[PDB]
Amino acid sequence: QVQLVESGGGLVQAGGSLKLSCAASGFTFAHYAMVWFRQAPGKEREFVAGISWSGASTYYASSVKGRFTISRDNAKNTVYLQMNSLKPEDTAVYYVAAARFGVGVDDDYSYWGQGTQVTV
Amino acid sequence: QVQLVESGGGLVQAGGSLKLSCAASGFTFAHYAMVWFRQAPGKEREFVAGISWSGASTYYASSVKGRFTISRDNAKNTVYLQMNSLKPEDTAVYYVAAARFGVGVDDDYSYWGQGTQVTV
Amino acid sequence: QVQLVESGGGLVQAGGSLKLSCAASGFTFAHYAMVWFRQAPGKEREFVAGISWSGASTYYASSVKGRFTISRDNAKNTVYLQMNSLKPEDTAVYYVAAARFGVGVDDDYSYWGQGTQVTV
Amino acid sequence: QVQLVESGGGLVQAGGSLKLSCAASGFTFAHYAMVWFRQAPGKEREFVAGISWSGASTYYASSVKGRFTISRDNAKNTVYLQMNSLKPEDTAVYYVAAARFGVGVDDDYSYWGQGTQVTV
Amino acid sequence: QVQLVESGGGLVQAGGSLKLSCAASGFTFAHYAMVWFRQAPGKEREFVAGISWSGASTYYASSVKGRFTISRDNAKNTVYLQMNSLKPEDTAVYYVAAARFGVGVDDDYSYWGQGTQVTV
Amino acid sequence: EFQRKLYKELVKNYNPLERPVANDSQPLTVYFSLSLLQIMDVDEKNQVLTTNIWLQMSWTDHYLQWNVSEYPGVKTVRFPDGQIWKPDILLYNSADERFDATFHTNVLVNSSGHCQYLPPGIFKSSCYIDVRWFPFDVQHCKLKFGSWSYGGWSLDLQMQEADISGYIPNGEWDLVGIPGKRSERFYECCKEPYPDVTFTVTMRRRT
Amino acid sequence: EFQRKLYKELVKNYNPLERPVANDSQPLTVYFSLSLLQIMDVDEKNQVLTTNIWLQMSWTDHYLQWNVSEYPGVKTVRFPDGQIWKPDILLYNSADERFDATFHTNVLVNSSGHCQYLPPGIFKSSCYIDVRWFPFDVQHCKLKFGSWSYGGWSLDLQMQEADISGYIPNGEWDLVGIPGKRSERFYECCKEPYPDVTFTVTMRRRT
Amino acid sequence: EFQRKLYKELVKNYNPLERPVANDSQPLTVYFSLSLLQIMDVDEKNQVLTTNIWLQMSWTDHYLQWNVSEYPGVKTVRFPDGQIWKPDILLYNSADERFDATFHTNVLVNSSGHCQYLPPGIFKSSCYIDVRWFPFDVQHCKLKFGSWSYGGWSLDLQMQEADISGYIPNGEWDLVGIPGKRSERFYECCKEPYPDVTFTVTMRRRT
Amino acid sequence: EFQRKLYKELVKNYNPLERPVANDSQPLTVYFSLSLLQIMDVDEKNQVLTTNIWLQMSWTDHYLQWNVSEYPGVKTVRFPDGQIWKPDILLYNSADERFDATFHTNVLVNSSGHCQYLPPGIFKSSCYIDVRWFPFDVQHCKLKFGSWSYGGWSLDLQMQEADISGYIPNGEWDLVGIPGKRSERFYECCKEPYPDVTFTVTMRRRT
Amino acid sequence: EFQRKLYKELVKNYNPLERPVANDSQPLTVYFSLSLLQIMDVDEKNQVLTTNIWLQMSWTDHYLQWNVSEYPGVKTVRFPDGQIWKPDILLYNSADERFDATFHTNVLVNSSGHCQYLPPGIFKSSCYIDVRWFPFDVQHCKLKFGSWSYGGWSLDLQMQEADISGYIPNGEWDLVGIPGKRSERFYECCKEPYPDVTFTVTMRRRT
Ligand SMILES: *[C@@H]1O[C@H](CO)[C@@H](O[C@@H]2O[C@H](CO)[C@@H](O)[C@H](O)[C@H]2NC(C)=O)[C@H](O)[C@H]1NC(C)=O
Ligand SMILES: *[C@@H]1O[C@H](CO)[C@@H](O[C@@H]2O[C@H](CO)[C@@H](O)[C@H](O)[C@H]2NC(C)=O)[C@H](O)[C@H]1NC(C)=O
Ligand SMILES: *[C@@H]1O[C@H](CO)[C@@H](O[C@@H]2O[C@H](CO)[C@@H](O)[C@H](O)[C@H]2NC(C)=O)[C@H](O)[C@H]1NC(C)=O
Ligand SMILES: *[C@@H]1O[C@H](CO)[C@@H](O[C@@H]2O[C@H](CO)[C@@H](O)[C@H](O)[C@H]2NC(C)=O)[C@H](O)[C@H]1NC(C)=O
Ligand SMILES: *[C@@H]1O[C@H](CO)[C@@H](O[C@@H]2O[C@H](CO)[C@@H](O)[C@H](O)[C@H]2NC(C)=O)[C@H](O)[C@H]1NC(C)=O
Ligand SMILES: *[C@@H]1O[C@H](CO)[C@@H](O)[C@H](O)[C@H]1NC(C)=O
Ligand SMILES: *[C@@H]1O[C@H](CO)[C@@H](O)[C@H](O)[C@H]1NC(C)=O
Ligand SMILES: *[C@@H]1O[C@H](CO)[C@@H](O)[C@H](O)[C@H]1NC(C)=O
Ligand SMILES: *[C@@H]1O[C@H](CO)[C@@H](O)[C@H](O)[C@H]1NC(C)=O
Ligand SMILES: *[C@@H]1O[C@H](CO)[C@@H](O)[C@H](O)[C@H]1NC(C)=O
Ligand SMILES: *[C@@H]1O[C@H](CO)[C@@H](O)[C@H](O)[C@H]1NC(C)=O
Ligand SMILES: *[C@@H]1O[C@H](CO)[C@@H](O)[C@H](O)[C@H]1NC(C)=O
Ligand SMILES: *[C@@H]1O[C@H](CO)[C@@H](O)[C@H](O)[C@H]1NC(C)=O
Ligand SMILES: *[C@@H]1O[C@H](CO)[C@@H](O)[C@H](O)[C@H]1NC(C)=O
Ligand SMILES: *[C@@H]1O[C@H](CO)[C@@H](O)[C@H](O)[C@H]1NC(C)=O
Repeated sequence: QVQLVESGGGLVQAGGSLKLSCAASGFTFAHYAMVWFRQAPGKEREFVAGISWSGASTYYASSVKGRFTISRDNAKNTVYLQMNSLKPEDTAVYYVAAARFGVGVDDDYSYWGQGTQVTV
Repeated sequence: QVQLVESGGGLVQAGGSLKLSCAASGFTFAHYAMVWFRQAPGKEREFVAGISWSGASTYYASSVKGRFTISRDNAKNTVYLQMNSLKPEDTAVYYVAAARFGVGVDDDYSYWGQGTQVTV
Repeated sequence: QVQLVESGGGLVQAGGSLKLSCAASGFTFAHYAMVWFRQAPGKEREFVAGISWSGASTYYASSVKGRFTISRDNAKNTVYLQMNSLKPEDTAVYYVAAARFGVGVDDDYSYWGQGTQVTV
Repeated sequence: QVQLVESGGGLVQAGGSLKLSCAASGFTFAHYAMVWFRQAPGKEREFVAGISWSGASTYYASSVKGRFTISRDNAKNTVYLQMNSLKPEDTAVYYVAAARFGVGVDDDYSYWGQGTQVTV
Repeated sequence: QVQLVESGGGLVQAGGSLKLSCAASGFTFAHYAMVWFRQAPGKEREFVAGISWSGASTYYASSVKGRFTISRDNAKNTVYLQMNSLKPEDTAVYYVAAARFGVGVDDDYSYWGQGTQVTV
Repeated sequence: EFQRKLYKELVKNYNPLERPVANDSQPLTVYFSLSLLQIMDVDEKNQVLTTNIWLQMSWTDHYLQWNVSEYPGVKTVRFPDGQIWKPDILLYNSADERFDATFHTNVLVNSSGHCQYLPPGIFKSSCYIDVRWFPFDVQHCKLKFGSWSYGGWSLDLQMQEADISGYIPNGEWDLVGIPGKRSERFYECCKEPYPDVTFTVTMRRRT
Repeated sequence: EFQRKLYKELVKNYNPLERPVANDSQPLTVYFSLSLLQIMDVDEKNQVLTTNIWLQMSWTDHYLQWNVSEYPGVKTVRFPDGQIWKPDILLYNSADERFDATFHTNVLVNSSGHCQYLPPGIFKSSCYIDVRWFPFDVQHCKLKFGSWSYGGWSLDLQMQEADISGYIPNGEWDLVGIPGKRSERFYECCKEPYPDVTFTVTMRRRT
Repeated sequence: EFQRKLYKELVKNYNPLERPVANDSQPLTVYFSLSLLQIMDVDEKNQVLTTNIWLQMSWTDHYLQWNVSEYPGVKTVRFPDGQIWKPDILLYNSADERFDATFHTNVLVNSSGHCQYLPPGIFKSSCYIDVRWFPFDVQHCKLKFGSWSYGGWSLDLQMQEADISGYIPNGEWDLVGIPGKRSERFYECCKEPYPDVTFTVTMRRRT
Repeated sequence: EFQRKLYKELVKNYNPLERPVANDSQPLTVYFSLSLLQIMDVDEKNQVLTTNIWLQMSWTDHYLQWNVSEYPGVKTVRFPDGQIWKPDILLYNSADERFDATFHTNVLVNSSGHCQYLPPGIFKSSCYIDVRWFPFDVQHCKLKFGSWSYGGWSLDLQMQEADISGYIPNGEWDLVGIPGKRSERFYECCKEPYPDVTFTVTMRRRT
Repeated sequence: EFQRKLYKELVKNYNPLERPVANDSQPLTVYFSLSLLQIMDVDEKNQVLTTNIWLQMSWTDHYLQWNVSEYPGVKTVRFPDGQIWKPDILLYNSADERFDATFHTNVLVNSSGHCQYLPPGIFKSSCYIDVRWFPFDVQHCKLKFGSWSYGGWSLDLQMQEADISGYIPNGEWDLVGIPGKRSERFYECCKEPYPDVTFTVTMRRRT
């Protein structure tokens, strides 16, 4: 019963803060690198953040580095995206992908979440 | 004469229930894993539900688990999708794909159905 | 000078009949499986009908079986699509593809026609 | 400095004539098969004409054969598309592709031109 | 912390000049060929300029050669695009891609930048 | 045509690495039997027996079933080595430098998915040579076959009597016989059986 | 060019695993004939015959036809091993350690789809050696060829007379001849014929 | 099914070229032990020892772990050569023309990722033959095994006692024993250890 | 860089199965010449000649041309076996068990597309041994080379004189010479020539 | 992890066919040196020398550089044969039937891109045997190594002294020595040098 449930989305003003949280179930969370993708309404998916399976490597998109912070908690099987100073182009459905022992940037993902809409 | 005929679609209100049924012909139904895909009007196809060829494994999308229930009847060569508490984003053409001895999630499908439109 | 010329399209009312005919030239017609694809205006191409290179196997889409009938005449190098009881969703440009010794359903096509618009 | 410069486009009435010419530079023109593709505004690219690297084989699309004539001049490194009796659907940006020793129909192209807009 | 930061975009009139500059970090700049891609709003990405990893080979699109000039500075880890006599179709988000020891035209890129919008 | 359709469809979702069983918790039954063609050499200094043997392994691929009515004229199918799963039945006491003298032929599958595999080979097997009744010695050379990596409950190896209908008599050794025996061996860690089939060729020195 | 077009088109929809027949319910006719080049060795202790043989298999690929007018200058085509279907004709009574001494050369196909296959080889075959007329013995060594997995009604194996025009005489054995015979063998389960071609080389000991 | 799912998932992001360690700064422990089956030849002119040996290498693939509950009935998995990482343990003093007499069998991995590799082989090793106590000579033939390209701190090679339970006695040499010893050798450039395992077979000439 | 660009571009549209000719109706000229290095063995019982030979085949690939100015520093290119078209020149009267003793080296192509191929080999060829002037016999061993599947009008095989500059004298046979001759042989069905090059090594027995 | 990232990134744009040089107009320096392990056979009838040799080729791949800080714990990388460019250094005067006795091991590359290649082999080389001082003869057997297709200005072959630290003494021949010499040979068409390294093993017959 592999499931990736995202939460914490909604409406924010510019220069705000939001803590997106995704809970994983049905698979070994510590064995998978967990990354955040975004889908803007009429564009294509793009990488936002990614953390390695060991949690020792975090990779952020150039458009978001310094503002977004990806983290993981293996005890609660959770992936956190702490976003600070959001901006109008940070408006999309954010959803989480999981890759088996992935590095965190270029990986073949196995499980995909539903996603939460955030609007700026 | 491989054919996958879907039926049971139509108009429903939110928090309703619908039993979609797909009948298969022209191929050994018990040898194929049967999955449900949906096509929203201006988006891409996405997995909704899937049952293994043996019927011992059911996989649901994170957006729909708990509400939708996939089942199969090999005697009547039928795949059932029992949907409870539908929601406005559950509005699409639902069509059934068949994969030879597939697991039920990631498979190379061989036969595709026409599809029934459901609107919430 | 491989050419696939389709003809017989136009405007029809619902529950009508149309005989689309495609003439082939420049290649051995008896060595190729000949299939009909359709392109609705703002959607993707999809299979409608297909006949094997030997003409002993006809495959129809589930949305059209019983109403459409594909046939071939090797003497005149012609592929016929006899459509009965057309329906509003049978409105598209219909064009013919040729696959070398193809089965008639899943094949790598070599030659493509121009297409005739039919509207219901 | 591989460059493919197209010229000769513009506005024409139906049943007219236009001579599109593409000049090539930066590569051995006699070693490449030179083909014409078109891009209509809201559709996909499609093959219009093609000449082999030796110039002994010309392939035209079924929609355009008899009306368009592809030719090549290796002395001036030029590809000519002589269009007669243009039609409203012959409205697109026409651009030239080059394939190394290509046959002229199905080839892996290496160099692409900019393109000239023609409107009917 | 691989990052490609583009800067120098904005609003320009026709027949103007703009010097786009992209700074690279987190990877060996001298080991990567650095190219400029553009994304017009409702079209696909396309190559504009490219410089080899050694800086001894510059490749420009046929639509832009003579007007745009790509250069690189390995001491400052910077890629420069000097654009002269811009034109209305030179309106897009310009972003930089990096390919490991790439030639500069056809390469598998590893790192992508964010991009700067220029309008003519 | 129908053969083309069947060949395209049979490999839709097929992993050669996976045991072709409907249920993963029960073993696949593999029937094993050899055919002796001739005893080529009995090396006494290096305790090695060289024989011509045609192996025969029969199993059931649950994934290679099809309808004869839906595929007229195609009641059988051939798959080369490496495209479908095959049992890893090897000669344990083999003294060949390559350790695998089998020539990998095509596996034949019929409509019910029954797979037949007939590898010919010139097998060099380790056989203790007892020379103390030298002019009238009878020697029992064991040919021990088994799955290299599968045990019981996964690959149930069953035995069929070897046939000597194609045997070519040797000018030095007389084939008294070749009876087969199926044995099960157990680890200390688990109660998992490990089956094997030993064909004990009995030869008499010709005087 | 036209050869490039033909090579690209011929493999559009081609499965090497499928028998190249228009109708799957009738056999493909394969004509088989060997060419003896020289008898290299007649081993008497190990009953093995070593010979140089060029096989010749001719069949018809229904999928490799093209128009010479549409492809000027290209009236023939070559396909390496593994890219097109080839008959699995093997020497049944072969005593070679690899069991297949054939060197897989390219298959030659002409405009009508006729495929020619000429594998050279140094064949080691099992031959019972009778030594009781030792100074004047005539020996009949059988070379038995057949399809390993195809039977009748699928692969109709036909025989052509072997040619000894390139034969190199041996210093110990005189080639009395090499007549071929086509035989059909039947299972009990089915009425399906199984054809084979046996070339019986007749040799006389040279005194 | 579950085996199909596991086989598809285990190779999602897998590079056979990469050492299967969670942390790249610590070595992977590989346990090595050989099984002597028989001493086939002791060549005295060419100082070469020919023996039948089954190697046994056990390590831990961090990338081949799975949940038995999530994959019922699938507690083990097999991977052929070239699809997963294997230690490059070779016989350094090997006199074989191919230098690698091992037959590459499948690697067996269980739910915790523990990989077992059992290559059989007929090993030809360089052994100095001392013939000065000719009728009563005892010879120490060294079989030196080690990683060809990995050193210490990357591939920690550990030794397990060799077993002679399947040994077949030789008619000319008596196996006094086969003790193993793990040694570490150092470069001048770095303090990086290089481990190796030498099994010194002790044989006595039989009189 | 320029070499990377050239290697990527040269294989854009390239089929190794296609003869590299601009016009398909005219033959490709292949120049053939061998280099004798040493005569290793002259087998008299089995009429076989064993020699060390370096073949040299030169042709022109019309598809492997490039501009040195456009690719500075890259005036030559190497292609391994199987990536570009090579002539199927084989030794017809070869008695080797593999029938092809050539070691497939890389083909060297320069800016004009000229391809050079230098396969070394230890060739075992069928040679009738005449022993009736035994102490003073001169033997003519023919090495017959030709295209296996191409004939005239497709592969024009031309001859170049063999060089013995690297010849190593033999202790039993004196190399009188090795002249080459190009011959054309014709079928009855067509007027299509079939060229071949025969190098007739002339040896004298050393007394 | 970092090793996975490095292995994925190193093959982003990599062609094994291309010489790994930053500038295509200057040669890549390849350092060559052999290690003699033992002289196995000195064949006098067939003028062939059989020896155990470990080659050592060191070069610099400009494309296999990485940052140790960016890839912590990964200071080295292994690439199998066929995935990265390797020098085509072969033994010119080799009498082996395969002509290449090297066992293709993995190439080891460190952070600066320095590639080390250590192929073991049992080399059969052509050596003129002079037997006229038979009881006290000293023989100079030349082992000539060079690039098969690269010349000077592309592959600069440099020599390093051979080491005999692992030499195993022979019972018939005493190793007087093995000095190496680098020579350059020139064509008439061009001034392009062609380097080669000849190691002349000097042996004395043991009395
Ligand atoms: C396909 O092959 C199988 C196996 O030969 C046939 O099924 C039976 O299999 C058992 C053993 O598994 C044999 O003992 C029987 O003799 C087989 N029945 C026969 C030969 O009639 C099966 O009949 C074959 N044909 C089809 C269409 O499945
Ligand atoms: C192509 O090859 C075939 C076979 O060699 C030729 O067709 C005939 O085939 C039969 C046997 O199948 C032979 O007995 C005839 O002699 C062949 N006719 C000939 C050689 O004229 C065919 O002619 C060849 N050429 C073409 C263009 O198909
Ligand atoms: C999988 O295999 C491993 C290794 O055999 C088992 O784990 C233990 O491993 C150590 C050495 O690494 C052995 O000494 C122990 O005896 C092993 N424990 C046992 C055999 O109980 C592991 O138990 C096996 N099974 C699973 C589910 O991981
Ligand atoms: C490339 O190689 C060819 C062939 O060696 C050179 O062209 C001439 O080829 C003929 C035979 O085809 C030889 O007889 C000539 O000697 C060659 N001319 C020379 C060696 O100058 C060609 O010159 C080489 N170089 C280039 C740049 O094409
Ligand atoms: C990587 O390997 C190279 C080569 O061994 C080291 O660089 C020097 O290389 C020259 C020859 O190219 C040697 O003579 C030196 O001894 C090498 N320096 C050493 C060993 O310190 C290099 O140091 C190695 N390590 C790194 C990180 O590049
Ligand atoms: C498989 O076998 C197990 C045990 O024999 C049984 O419990 C299960 O129901 C079977 N079927 C499955 C897992 O689909
Ligand atoms: C498929 O097989 C079933 C039973 O095996 C049979 O009833 C059915 O008719 C077959 N399909 C066709 C198209 O005949
Ligand atoms: C194939 O042969 C069968 C039997 O001879 C025949 O009934 C059929 O019409 C043929 N053609 C096909 C199956 O297309
Ligand atoms: C193709 O072949 C047919 C008959 O075999 C012939 O009539 C036709 O002219 C050929 N095609 C061309 C383009 O000539
Ligand atoms: C890996 O090991 C190093 C040194 O032992 C240690 O510093 C580091 O924290 C470990 N974990 C990593 C790199 O994730
Ligand atoms: C996966 O394993 C954990 C512990 O190893 C266990 O608690 C969990 O129940 C397993 N998953 C399932 C679906 O049972
Ligand atoms: C090829 O050769 C033929 C005959 O020699 C000639 O007629 C033709 O013009 C040449 N060129 C082509 C086919 O492009
Ligand atoms: C390409 O070659 C031609 C003649 O071979 C030469 O004139 C031209 O300058 C070359 N290209 C370049 C870029 O120099
Ligand atoms: C490469 O070498 C040539 C000659 O040594 C030199 O002219 C050139 O500047 C170098 N660098 C390049 C081509 O990038
Ligand atoms: C990469 O290497 C350079 C010098 O080799 C060094 O200054 C830099 O710190 C390294 N990168 C990182 C992330 O440390």
